[PDB]
Amino acid sequence: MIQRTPKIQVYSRHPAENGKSNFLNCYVSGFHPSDIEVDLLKNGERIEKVEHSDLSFSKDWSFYLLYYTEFTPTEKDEYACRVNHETLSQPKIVKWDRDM
Repeated sequence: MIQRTPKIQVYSRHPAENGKSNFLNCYVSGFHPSDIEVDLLKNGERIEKVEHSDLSFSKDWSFYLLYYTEFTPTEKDEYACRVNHETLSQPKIVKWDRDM
């Protein structure tokens, strides 16, 4: 058996401009086993409004997932990716960093 902790990257499809329609992405990669919970949060609240995702498997025993939703960024809204996985002692919350 193998367990691997997920890598989590949160990023917008295009550079973020307030009031411009866009896509927010969570790429959750390199995790094992596949059991996982992933959500995008808008100021702490689960974004339900359509969710697309994409799962894949690499033969070194690792799963890869792209999770994304349409969003119009504003100055005041905070976004984060919330991930739970058995390798984590607590749910992991990774904030979207608009600038870096």
